[PDB]
Amino acid sequence: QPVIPVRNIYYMLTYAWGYANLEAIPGNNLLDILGYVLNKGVLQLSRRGLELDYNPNTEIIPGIKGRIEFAKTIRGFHLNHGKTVSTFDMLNEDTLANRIIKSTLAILIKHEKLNSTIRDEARSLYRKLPGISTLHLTPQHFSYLNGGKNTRYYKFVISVCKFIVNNSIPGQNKGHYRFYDFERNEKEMSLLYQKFLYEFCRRELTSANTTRSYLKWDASSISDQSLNLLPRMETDITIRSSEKILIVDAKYYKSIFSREKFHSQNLYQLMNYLWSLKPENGENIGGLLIYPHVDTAVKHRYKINGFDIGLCTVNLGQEWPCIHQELLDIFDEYLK
Amino acid sequence: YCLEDALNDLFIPETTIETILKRLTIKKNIILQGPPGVGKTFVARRLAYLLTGEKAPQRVNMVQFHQSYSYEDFIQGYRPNGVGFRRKDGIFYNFCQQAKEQPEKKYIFIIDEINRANLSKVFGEVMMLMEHDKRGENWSVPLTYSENDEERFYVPENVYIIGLMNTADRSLAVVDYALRRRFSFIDIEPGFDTPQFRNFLLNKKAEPSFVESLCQKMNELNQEISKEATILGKGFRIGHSYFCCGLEDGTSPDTQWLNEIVMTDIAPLLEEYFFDDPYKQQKWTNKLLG
Amino acid sequence: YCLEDALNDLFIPETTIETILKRLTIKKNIILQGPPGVGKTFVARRLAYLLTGEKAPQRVNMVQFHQSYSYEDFIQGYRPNGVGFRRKDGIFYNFCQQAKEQPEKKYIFIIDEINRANLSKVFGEVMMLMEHDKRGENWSVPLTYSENDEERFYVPENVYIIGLMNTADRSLAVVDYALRRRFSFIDIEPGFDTPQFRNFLLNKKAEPSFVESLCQKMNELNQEISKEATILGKGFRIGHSYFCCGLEDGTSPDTQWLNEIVMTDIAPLLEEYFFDDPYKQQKWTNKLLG
Amino acid sequence: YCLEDALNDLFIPETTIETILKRLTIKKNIILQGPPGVGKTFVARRLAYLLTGEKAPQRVNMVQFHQSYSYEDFIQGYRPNGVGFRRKDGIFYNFCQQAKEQPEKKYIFIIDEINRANLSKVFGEVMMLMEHDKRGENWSVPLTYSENDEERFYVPENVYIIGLMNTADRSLAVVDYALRRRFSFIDIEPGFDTPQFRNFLLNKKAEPSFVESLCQKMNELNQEISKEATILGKGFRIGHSYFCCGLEDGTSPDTQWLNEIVMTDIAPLLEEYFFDDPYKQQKWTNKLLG
Amino acid sequence: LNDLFIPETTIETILKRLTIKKNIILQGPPGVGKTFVARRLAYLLTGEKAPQRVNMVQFHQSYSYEDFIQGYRPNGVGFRRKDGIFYNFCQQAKEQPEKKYIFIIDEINRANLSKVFGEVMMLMEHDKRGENWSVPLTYSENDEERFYVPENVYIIGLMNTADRSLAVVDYALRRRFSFIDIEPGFDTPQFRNFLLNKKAEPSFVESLCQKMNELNQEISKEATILGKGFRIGHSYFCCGLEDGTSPDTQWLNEIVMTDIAPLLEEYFFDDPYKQQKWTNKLLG
Amino acid sequence: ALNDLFIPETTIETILKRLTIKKNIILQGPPGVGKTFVARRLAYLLTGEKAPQRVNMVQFHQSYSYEDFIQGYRPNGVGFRRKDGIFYNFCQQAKEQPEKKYIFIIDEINRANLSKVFGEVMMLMEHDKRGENWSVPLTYSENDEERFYVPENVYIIGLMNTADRSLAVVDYALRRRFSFIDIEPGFDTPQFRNFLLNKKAEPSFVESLCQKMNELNQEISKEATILGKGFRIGHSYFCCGLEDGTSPDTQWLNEIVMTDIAPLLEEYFFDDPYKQQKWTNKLLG
Ligand SMILES: Nc1nc2c(ncn2[C@@H]2O[C@H](COP(=O)(O)OP(=O)(O)NP(=O)(O)O)[C@@H](O)[C@H]2O)c(=O)[nH]1
Ligand SMILES: Nc1nc2c(ncn2[C@@H]2O[C@H](COP(=O)(O)OP(=O)(O)NP(=O)(O)O)[C@@H](O)[C@H]2O)c(=O)[nH]1
Ligand SMILES: Nc1nc2c(ncn2[C@@H]2O[C@H](COP(=O)(O)OP(=O)(O)NP(=O)(O)O)[C@@H](O)[C@H]2O)c(=O)[nH]1
Ligand SMILES: Nc1nc2c(ncn2[C@@H]2O[C@H](COP(=O)(O)OP(=O)(O)O)[C@@H](O)[C@H]2O)c(=O)[nH]1
Ligand SMILES: Nc1nc2c(ncn2[C@@H]2O[C@H](COP(=O)(O)OP(=O)(O)O)[C@@H](O)[C@H]2O)c(=O)[nH]1
Ligand SMILES: [Mg+2]
Ligand SMILES: [Mg+2]
Ligand SMILES: [Mg+2]
Repeated sequence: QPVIPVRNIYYMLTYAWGYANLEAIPGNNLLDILGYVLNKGVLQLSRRGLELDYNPNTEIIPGIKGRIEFAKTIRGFHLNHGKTVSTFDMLNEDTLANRIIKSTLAILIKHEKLNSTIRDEARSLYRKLPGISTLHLTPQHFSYLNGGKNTRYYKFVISVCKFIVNNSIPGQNKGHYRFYDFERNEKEMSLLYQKFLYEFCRRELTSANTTRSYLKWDASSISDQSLNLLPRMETDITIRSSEKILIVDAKYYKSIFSREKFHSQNLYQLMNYLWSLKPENGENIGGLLIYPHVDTAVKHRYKINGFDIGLCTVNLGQEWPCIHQELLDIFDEYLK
Repeated sequence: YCLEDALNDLFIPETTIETILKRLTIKKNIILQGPPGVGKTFVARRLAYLLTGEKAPQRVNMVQFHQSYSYEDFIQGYRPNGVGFRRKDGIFYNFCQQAKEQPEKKYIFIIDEINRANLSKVFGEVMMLMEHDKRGENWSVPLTYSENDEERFYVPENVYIIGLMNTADRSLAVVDYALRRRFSFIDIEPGFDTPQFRNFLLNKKAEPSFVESLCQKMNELNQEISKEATILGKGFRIGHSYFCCGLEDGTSPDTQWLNEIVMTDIAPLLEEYFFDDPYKQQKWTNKLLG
Repeated sequence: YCLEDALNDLFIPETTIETILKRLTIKKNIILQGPPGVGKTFVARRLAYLLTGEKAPQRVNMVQFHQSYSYEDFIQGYRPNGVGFRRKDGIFYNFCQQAKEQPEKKYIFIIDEINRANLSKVFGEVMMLMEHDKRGENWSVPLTYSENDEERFYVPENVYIIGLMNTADRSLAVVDYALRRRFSFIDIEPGFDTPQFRNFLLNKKAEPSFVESLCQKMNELNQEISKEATILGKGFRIGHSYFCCGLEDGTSPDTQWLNEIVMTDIAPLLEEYFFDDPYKQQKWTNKLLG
Repeated sequence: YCLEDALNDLFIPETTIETILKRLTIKKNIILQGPPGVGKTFVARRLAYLLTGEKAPQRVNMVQFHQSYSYEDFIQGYRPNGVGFRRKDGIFYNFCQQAKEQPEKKYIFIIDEINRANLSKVFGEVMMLMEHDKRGENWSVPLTYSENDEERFYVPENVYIIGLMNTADRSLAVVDYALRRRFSFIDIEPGFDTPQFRNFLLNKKAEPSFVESLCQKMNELNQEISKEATILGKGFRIGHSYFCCGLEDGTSPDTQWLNEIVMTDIAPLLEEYFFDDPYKQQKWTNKLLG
Repeated sequence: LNDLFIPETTIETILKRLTIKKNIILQGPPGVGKTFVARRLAYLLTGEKAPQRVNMVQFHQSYSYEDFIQGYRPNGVGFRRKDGIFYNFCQQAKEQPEKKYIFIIDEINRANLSKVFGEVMMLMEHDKRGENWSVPLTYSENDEERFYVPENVYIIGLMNTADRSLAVVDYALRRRFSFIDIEPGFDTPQFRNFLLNKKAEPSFVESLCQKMNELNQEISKEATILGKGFRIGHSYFCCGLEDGTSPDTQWLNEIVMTDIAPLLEEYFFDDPYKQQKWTNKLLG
Repeated sequence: ALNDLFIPETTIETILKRLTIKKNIILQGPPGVGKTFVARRLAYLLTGEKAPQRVNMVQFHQSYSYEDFIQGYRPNGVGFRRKDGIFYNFCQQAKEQPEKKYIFIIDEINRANLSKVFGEVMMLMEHDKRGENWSVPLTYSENDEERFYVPENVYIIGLMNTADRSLAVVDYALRRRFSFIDIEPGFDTPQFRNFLLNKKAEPSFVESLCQKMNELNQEISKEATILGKGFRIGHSYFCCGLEDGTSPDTQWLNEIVMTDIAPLLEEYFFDDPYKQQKWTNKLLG
């Protein structure tokens, strides 16, 4: 039951969210890593300054501040006890984005399995934000912020905060928390991997164009033009260049970590993607199977039904730059 | 006032409108909860004339709620004169007073966009009287602004209250506590896959095949909306009134007319809905065009 | 007044302009969403003269929403008189009375920067009434501060409303989807591609290569803007207003003039746009200069 | 007033000043952005007398914005005269009436620390009007608190606006991109490596070797600040003012004087800019002294 | 200059900076006599022990520009514009230019300083003092009527270093203010001489400095979480011994549980053992 | 009075040593500790005359504001008048009598924003700054003819409770000006046992009950985060109902277990009924 070294996982998450030295931290487990980013990440913001969004406030005060609302004043007779119903703009850091940070930190402190120094620093910051109000967090809170007015930097830590909240489980005690065993589940790990590549390829493969391509079946049915019954088919990624087009389907399987029979069931999807897809340019059509392995990388080529297909692997756990080196080498060969 | 005049044009099933009539006679405090463009405001005017059986304006009164609406205007309150402060009977107070004269005849009050204002601020004390069981002079109360305890106000049993609420905003996830107890929610469906919606188009010189292809897409589209729960629930789904409008001249339905509606209404809405995924906009927006 | 006079200087295609009137005349309330500098304010004053067919200001009204507009201000509110308060009819109520003075001649109300104000709070009762179908005496409604003697306000049929929401500020966007159905949203592009834009420069002593050079770079840059959606969406792409102005004195358009624009206004805007790596600034700044 | 009278003690190059006056005559609205301590406030009052050409303060108005400033204070709003409230012509409103009386003479409004106050809320109606091509009666607008549509406010052409916005705080920035367009943004540099700054020092009986050593020190440090744009942009870099004032007594600028100021002002400043690195604090501090 | 426990050099540094710069910030932990320093110092600069000239206030988060400078507030009849203290105070010194009038602001960090000061955040600068730099205030009815700091005014700011708020950092205000740190001063003989001039044991006073410094160094040990700004002040020892009770180890035992222990709790949060250790170490 | 109080005499002596010097104090403890009854007896103790008139008590809440506490404008029959609050009225009464100590009780202080209520005055209540020297004109004091100063005689007591886990860290404002004291429930103390043996309680019934409560109060404080030392149960429930005229008995205790402790225990844990049922039954036997 072998798994990836935890430090390497953080890099793929970064590309997934689209935005460093982790040698310093000694806690191998993820939450130690993840908290150190957040705990330090907030500190980066505070140096420049946290977001202050003007919240208009309509309240009853003993005097004129901003704009008086004449109606509520007369109806409540607040003139008599020397008060007005007035609208004015207090400037707070109490916005939803910043509130999430402090509320997120509470769970971070409450986590049972955590480095003490990390918990020490976090508890300091928790105190350092008195004005902001604690909250009981839900995904809908993160949902409201998908508008993304905030800076590019804020969206990073919030993406971190989203990962923590969804991957937080109460542990030994009712109050305390315990981290999810993220690596063990394949689906989210695979869904990470599928998303990891799509954003990664845009960065490095500037030469090529990277798109996820929706496809329509070549079928026609006398029954229905809709073909709703047919499976929805959307490529994981397509990486088109003028000389050659190329589709990749990548998934995380547990069997493959064992070096025997091979689990390539996803391949069955691939041919039908090649088939229904028709290029006007007619430059070429290629496919790739790429999986994560631990020890070593092996690359093969295939010529099956008029299609050029590759099976390849990467030895995650080696080193991130050499891993980064390997991927650029990989796509270059097949793309050519 | 025949039902046939009222109900023929309507897209909603005869099942739901009749069920609506049941709870309305039973409880008299109703909320119609659905997204915009399904005729929530459209039906509500018809139901009043249905139940009364006549087209009479006096017995029916309509309002739209907003943040500024308050007790002092709704029920009773003081309006300044040149210097002095004069009390004024509000609408709902005056409305029941008319209804008191004719207890036999049904009287209706229509409240659009009720969630926008908190009911407690406006109704307040009257939420005691408003409930279906605690109506009539037996439960009479003197008002906050009554000069003396002697004068009292009771909601006569004759009045029925209708509330139109739209499930399009994130704030409404925390539905107000006041409404749930005193009002009975009813859902209004979008109603694409209905004969009468189809029959409306067919009468207006529409190809039958063109209609059914459209409905499958919208029903397919709304299915995608409803599947999400975090950002867009089932209540966010599209109504059936974008397509109703614009055919009054007689211009025949076609993909050409559809494209104007799509580009000018539904695509930027989808940009608003599907901000994070431009491709999902491209996926659906182009899907309709085909 | 006629289209040729209006569209003489406008850089917008004819396509949208008729499409605008297609949506407007049926729907009567519209919104134009585009980045700043595409003539949103510019066309809107001109469009009013088309529908009336005349260059008249009297039937037209223009205002801007500044995040302190209120229902007391727009429609009906209380203002202090010398010692004591009075009720004052707001601007729209004052406007509508003139509009219904003669139904034949169309009346236009223009709201710049409409997105800012909390429109549900401001309009209140009007949010239902503005719609094309729900106009006239049939849908007459009593206002909040209306007199106890029943006096009702209905949106006249002749009235047309136009809204102008810039697409830069994401937060300041319509999330009241019930309200977004009343309006129809018309995307407006930057206006670079058009020859009518190009003709303006050549008429003002411009080289076609330098002209065609300019148009080539911006559209590529707007793609770089349009490529992202996380921070800089499609709407952020740059308008053409910067280049329009400053040439009346006789300064011919050249790299000297272009260089002044680039360093002075756009390049500061760019560093705020990206604010992650200057190289992205250094690249695109130099590209324009080359 | 005359140009050279101002330039004698001014550290900024004349080209920028010429660039400033070139835009300002055109755009009529500008924003000067730089770190604190570079004479934004210093130049601005001088610049007004240049642009008018006459040292008349009556035509000049200077204010500092802050959080507790609103449209009611700035432009117009209802405020208590006494027992009875009145509509109060705001400060900018009053200034504009003065400018109308003398259209020929330029009138200038100077806003320090502009970025603090919520500008969208403050300007509002002005946000459209202030543009150089939209000034005049043709674009006259009725205000929020205007009695009727006829009461309208238009900015005159003569008006010039000068805005001062520090670059130290990323929290408070003019992210409102629409507003960014109205103002023409002029960056300003600390200007250590200028003869005019050095000539002032040498005029104050200063060692030429010490001067050039000093200028080299900060110039390198400022570039170090500009390097790590992710954490700290060039906008954070140190100004020249710390060194400017304090020699009025006649004290010669010895190293001891410099050693004192660094301990009192710059030392903690470095600590905050570099919270994590103590070595970097000691490194740069010691580098200046040695 | 006699009973002060702080070095003569720093106050001499302060006096020159204050006279020249005209604004200063004294930043240090609570209990170092920031108030008494400024209060003593204000009397020095004036040259007379005059309290009417000197005014002291304690900001708090809700304190506002309405209170400080100008504001609309109710009289018996109705609402009026009420000149806040600083406007009233500057007007008072404006009557008498020659003498030096002083305004002391405690717990400055808590409030949103930009909001409170507002307009004067520019005017307060030493060079920009006079009618030439006058501006009309926010609530000023007419533009012509303005407010300007006079040259005599000097402002002193007392700042607690124990509540860092990662909400607003302003480096522009730091330009106006010349920052001066204050150490507790246990090592200083002048603090020690007070106790030896109160019939203290020579070892007991000397032993205390060893005890606190070991604690103080630990507080300043971890620069990231804490600093010298957090370390303990001395003033707790000043009070409570003028009754006539000379120092003794029993007296020390009272203060530690009474006063210092909550401070430790705050700093050494969720670490009872370290509190027990360092607390008991002082007892030894 | 000394014997009637159930806490150690040592703490009672300690407080007077604290309050007399510090002049500002706050008592933080579980509910049902007799915080109100404690302070009054302590207040009367300091003066020595047992005068309730000298003492004035206030209970804070979030709505409570400066207008109620100090000064504000209230409607007249026509128009409005300046209306003196409690504390402004209170101290001026004490100003006449400098020698006489006057006490002020602020219950549930932590709920409200101290700044909003006090306003200006929060610095003047710090012991060092008292008397004529530290005079300040008030916000609503239109004239400068008269200034308000809290005199030295004043002592201020604050009743705070550590009952609620919802409570976050105390406001910084409090910590500076207030000396925090934690009060034990006082079950172990002899004075509480002598109040039950005076009612003919069995020493076995007494010792078992002292043993019974101590184990729970230890257990509730065993929890690190959710339930601290502040949560643990107080003795006030045992007082009321014995000296009224009804003798102690297991059924009388059994009634009290159902009365308050059984619902109180549920709220604290709020997770496991068996954990409550175990302890609730354990109390019975
Ligand atoms: N002909 C016809 N029109 C319908 C039908 N249902 C709705 N409409 C039309 O849809 C338009 C708006 O209906 P409406 O009740 O206002 O929707 P709403 O729920 O009130 N909108 P909102 O939620 O935004 O307030 C009207 O033209 C209405 O007549 C229908 O069944 N038949
Ligand atoms: N001559 C001419 N000028 C145009 C054209 N389009 C835009 N402009 C000019 O660009 C400038 C600004 O136009 P404007 O309507 O205010 O754009 P806006 O979207 O309203 N601005 P904002 O979004 O900031 O409110 C004006 O000089 C305007 O005349 C055009 O087609 N022809
Ligand atoms: N003598 C002289 N002083 C200058 C010159 N330039 C700037 N200064 C000085 O630097 C100080 C501040 O000027 P100021 O405009 O307020 O700087 P600022 O950037 O606006 N500061 P802030 O942004 O914080 O308001 C004054 O002492 C000013 O005279 C100069 O060229 N000559
Ligand atoms: N003699 C003498 N007394 C001091 C010294 N520092 C503080 N005190 C006294 O300590 C008491 C409290 O000072 P305080 O201002 O409240 O502490 P701070 O505000 O936190 O700095 C007053 O009597 C001060 O005068 C000092 O250095 N020397
Ligand atoms: N006789 C006597 N009664 C006490 C003692 N301690 C508390 N009480 C009683 O307990 C009750 C007050 O408890 P308290 O905790 O203040 O109530 P709470 O404020 O609601 O929490 C009164 O009946 C007090 O007289 C005591 O030591 N002696
Ligand atoms: Mg409706
Ligand atoms: Mg515009
Ligand atoms: Mg300045």
